[PDB]
Amino acid sequence: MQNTTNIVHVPVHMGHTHYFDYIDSFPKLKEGPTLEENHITNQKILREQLISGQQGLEQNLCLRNCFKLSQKRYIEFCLDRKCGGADFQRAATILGYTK
Amino acid sequence: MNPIQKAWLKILEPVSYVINEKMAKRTGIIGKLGRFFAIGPREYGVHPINRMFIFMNRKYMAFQAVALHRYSFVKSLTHNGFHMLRVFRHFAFVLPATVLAGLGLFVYWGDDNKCYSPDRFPYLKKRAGDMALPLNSLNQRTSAHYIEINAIYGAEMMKRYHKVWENIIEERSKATDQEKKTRYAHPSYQYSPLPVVSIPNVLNPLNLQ
Amino acid sequence: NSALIGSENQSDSMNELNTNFSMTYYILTVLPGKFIYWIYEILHTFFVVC
Amino acid sequence: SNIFLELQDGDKTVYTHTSLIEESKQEQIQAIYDKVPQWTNGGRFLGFWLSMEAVNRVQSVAKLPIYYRAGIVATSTLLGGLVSSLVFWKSGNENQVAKLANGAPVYLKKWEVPELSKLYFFLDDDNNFKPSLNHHAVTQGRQYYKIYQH
Amino acid sequence: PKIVNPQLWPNPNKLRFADLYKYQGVEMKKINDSIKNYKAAKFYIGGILGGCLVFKFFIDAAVDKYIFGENGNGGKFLEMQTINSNYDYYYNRQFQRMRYLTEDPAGDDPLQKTKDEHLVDLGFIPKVFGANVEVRKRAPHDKYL
Amino acid sequence: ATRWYGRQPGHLLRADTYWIPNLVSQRFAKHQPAHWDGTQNMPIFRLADPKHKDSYMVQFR
Amino acid sequence: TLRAGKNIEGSGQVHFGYHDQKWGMPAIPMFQLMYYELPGNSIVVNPCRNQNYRLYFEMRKKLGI
Ligand SMILES: CCCCCCCCCCCCCCCCCC(=O)OC[C@H](COP(=O)([O-])OCC(O)COP(=O)([O-])OC[C@@H](COC(=O)CCCCCCCCCCCCCCCCC)OC(=O)CCCCCCCCCCCCCCCCC)OC(=O)CCCCCCCCCCCCCCCCC
Ligand SMILES: CCCCCCCCCCCCCCCCCC(=O)OC[C@H](COP(=O)([O-])OCC(O)COP(=O)([O-])OC[C@@H](COC(=O)CCCCCCCCCCCCCCCCC)OC(=O)CCCCCCCCCCCCCCCCC)OC(=O)CCCCCCCCCCCCCCCCC
Ligand SMILES: CCCCCCCCCCCCCCCCCC(=O)OC[C@H](COP(=O)([O-])OCC(O)COP(=O)([O-])OC[C@@H](COC(=O)CCCCCCCCCCCCCCCCC)OC(=O)CCCCCCCCCCCCCCCCC)OC(=O)CCCCCCCCCCCCCCCCC
Repeated sequence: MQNTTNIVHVPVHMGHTHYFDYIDSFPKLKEGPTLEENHITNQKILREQLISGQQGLEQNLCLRNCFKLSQKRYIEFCLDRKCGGADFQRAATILGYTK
Repeated sequence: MNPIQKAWLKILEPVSYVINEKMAKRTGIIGKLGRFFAIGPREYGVHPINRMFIFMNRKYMAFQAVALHRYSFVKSLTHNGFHMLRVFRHFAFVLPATVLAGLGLFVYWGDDNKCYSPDRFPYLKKRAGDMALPLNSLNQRTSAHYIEINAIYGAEMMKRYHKVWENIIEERSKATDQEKKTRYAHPSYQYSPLPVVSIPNVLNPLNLQ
Repeated sequence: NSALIGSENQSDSMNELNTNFSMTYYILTVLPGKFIYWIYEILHTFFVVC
Repeated sequence: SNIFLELQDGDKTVYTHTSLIEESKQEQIQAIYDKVPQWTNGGRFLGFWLSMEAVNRVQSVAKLPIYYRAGIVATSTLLGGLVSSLVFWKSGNENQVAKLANGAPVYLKKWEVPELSKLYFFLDDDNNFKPSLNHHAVTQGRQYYKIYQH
Repeated sequence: PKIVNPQLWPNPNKLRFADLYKYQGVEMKKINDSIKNYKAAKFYIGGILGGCLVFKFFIDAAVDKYIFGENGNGGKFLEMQTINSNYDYYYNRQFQRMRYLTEDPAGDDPLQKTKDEHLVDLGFIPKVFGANVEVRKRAPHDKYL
Repeated sequence: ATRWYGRQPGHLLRADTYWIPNLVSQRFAKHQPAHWDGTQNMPIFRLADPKHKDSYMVQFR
Repeated sequence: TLRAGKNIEGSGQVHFGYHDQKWGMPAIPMFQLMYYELPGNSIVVNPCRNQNYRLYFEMRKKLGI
């Protein structure tokens, strides 16, 4: 079977140029905001997060670090030992892991 | 002749005596050996490399004098010294700048001397034993933070496990055979004592701490 | 491969039926014409670049 | 807009950074710092013009060594720019930037002032991939001093 | 220094054959002329090295200024620029998603995988599943490309 | 898995004096700041793939 | 490619079978203006790596350095 064989799942348009073979365009490609626009957009999120999102943070980080454990029995142990006796389901709702 | 050859002679003064006075004038293979390795001034002892530099140094230096000895572009602007119409005055400092850049010919030779090579792909092929790698190898990488931080983390925690490991063995030593076989055992297990045998309780088989 | 001596490129049209729809007497009619145009391309080039 | 500010909270002298202020006001602050050189350069011209008009038309300074005459014009040139900078700031500008910083966090020491464009952040998968300062290597928090009021 | 002579043949008389004894001296005379230039250049070279030693202290302060910046938060070392337009950038992003979704045919050798004829003789009868025809492959967020 | 990881394109500098069109065009280009978006894969240059629209002149062999 | 787990019969890149070949660049100006060899020194680490130094500046201020 041909060595230079690839299966692509998204559309591509190839250039019909002499001596060259490449992808010149992608069908229905939308140009998002510029790097300077996303930058300003992110600065607003980081600014509000810097002023209004720093109180009560030490507790949430302990919950997040506890939920990164392998087994649930260790998470419960992490919460009872490090998070001051926190509940499994009560913390999962704070972090947003509950439906 | 040069000073380095004269230093050899002072060091080889006794060797010169043995080979030249005694061996070189003997008959047989001992003489052929001495006359062959006779010590003295070098036959065809010139060094072509040293002579090559001298030639290229003199030839390239004469080129520097021509390229650097040019009439000034600045002085030709007032139309009052030696130059009224010079339509190519803007080429006066091209060769001088080109000669001055030649000072960096060897300082910047090859790719590694023009950039920080460890951030370039060729550096990887050299560390892999001059072995070809895929061009995207610089991106598919694990964090250097994890590798060095985890090496410290693992060792710092082994020191705390060693202490805990001692207290467990100590507390288990004061435990009855019934407890150390029923605790942490499967519920479906029916304990049946074993004949008492002498088995020492040694922490480290090797006499280590 | 028709111009090669002892070709080993058996997969490059050597074992295939290769006809055409050009004038026959190829080396007398077609192949010279390719060289005639060649001489024109190079003479027009020399005269221009010179 | 990368500018460090020095504000007066009564007796305290606090510090902040324009990156910590909304972009709508960073432009108003940058526009102020952009008119300073035009007031500085503009004042240097007057100090150079008025000085040159005095050392020449007044036949009391003109009858002096050129070195003394050149020092007056030189001293009056930069001096005319410093005076213009004061009138620019003290008139209504030094108090306006303070008003534009109303609502921004401040710090007691300049070394504690962060640059928002220089902080580390990540895209939180658990928050719709929004940029977050609370990355997995954070421990305690930021804990600035206070919010500026004016 | 004196050179030991085996005296196998008599050397020619310097007076009658002088040219044979000249080459050695002119060679050292050349080296001595070079040394006069090496010594005469002690002040020119030294002034440069002295400038390198002084320039070394300004470079140290510029490196800290380049890396840490004004207030220890980072300098121009963190700056990176580009000549790509906005279309070129979003073209490359979609080029990454395309290669993430660019697979090769046939996968790996099935013969290197567990057999169903073997699981049967081991005690586990595998259950045959159907093909999942409703899933559409998509690329992850840009941060993972 | 190895072939798949290899198609993930590497980063290739846009600076090029070997192709005469870029040798001229890049003299008029304006280098604008690429503000970090929080990723380690920002394609602020061209990509080391033969099919890239800015790398098709390069011979990958 | 051999170390990666692909045994190789024959040698070279003159594929006898059903594969595309890539002959060397013709040493004439026509092809030397359209093509140029891949310079390995142009494949670089993404500069986003340098943005990880932001962590260092923050830790230094946290420790009072
Ligand atoms: C604490 C410090 C203490 C300080 C005080 C101490 C004071 C000590 C003083 C010591 C003396 C210093 C030496 C200089 C003064 C000497 C006095 C004198 O009379 O000189 C006569 C002296 C006598 O001539 P000579 O002895 O016969 O030969 C002199 C030379 O060997 C050869 O002479 P030449 O004339 O043949 O060389 C000419 C060359 C000289 O070399 C240069 O100067 C390089 C010049 C390159 C830049 C040119 C800029 C052109 C205009 C740009 C305008 C915009 C500017 C914006 C800049 C923004 C920057 C980002 O310039 C050229 O190449 C001319 C052509 C250039 C190309 C022109 C292209 C124009 C069209 C471009 C269009 C593109 C843009 C279009 C866009 C349009 C949109 C509107 O001539 C000189 O001027 C000598 C200068 C040579 C350099 C010496 C440097 C020594 C090292 C000092 C440190 C470096 C400082 C220099 C930095 C300059 C800026 C980079
Ligand atoms: C009592 C009466 C008894 C007798 C009565 C009966 C007498 C006999 C009557 C004749 C009956 C018909 C003959 C049928 C049998 C033919 C059998 C055969 O082997 O033919 C194969 C031969 C090739 O055909 P093929 O192989 O079957 O291929 C089929 C297609 O051609 C394939 O299609 P294609 O398009 O792919 O082919 C390309 C096409 C290409 O297109 C062409 O046809 C090229 C045409 C360009 C040249 C045209 C000018 C020729 C005449 C110039 C002379 C002008 C002089 C006067 C100028 C006055 C200006 C106003 O054809 C060719 O390439 C042919 C190349 C081979 C010929 C070239 C080399 C020949 C060497 C000539 C050297 C002569 C030196 C003297 C040697 C004499 C002894 C051997 O057929 C012919 O060429 C027919 C020739 C007919 C004669 C034409 C007039 C010649 C005039 C010469 C005058 C100088 C001599 C004066 C003598 C005066 C006597 C009174
Ligand atoms: C690290 C430190 C770095 C420091 C850096 C900064 C500091 C640097 C300082 C530089 C200045 C040092 C020199 C000043 C000391 C001069 C002392 C002196 O003795 O001078 C009088 C002395 C009189 O000689 P004398 O015969 O012994 O006097 C006996 C009697 O008094 C004679 O009796 P008389 O009745 O015949 O009086 C004659 C007297 C008459 O004197 C006068 O009547 C004074 C009139 C001056 C008028 C200037 C204003 C003009 C505009 C008026 C417009 C009004 C109408 C329209 C209004 C429309 C409004 C929109 O002659 C003059 O002096 C007139 C000369 C006119 C000069 C015009 C230069 C125009 C430059 C414009 C741009 C200025 C930019 C400033 C930069 C600020 C921002 C960086 O003449 C000189 O020594 C000449 C010195 C050389 C001239 C220096 C001026 C600059 C020349 C180069 C051009 C550079 C311009 C800047 C361009 C930059 C833009 C890119």
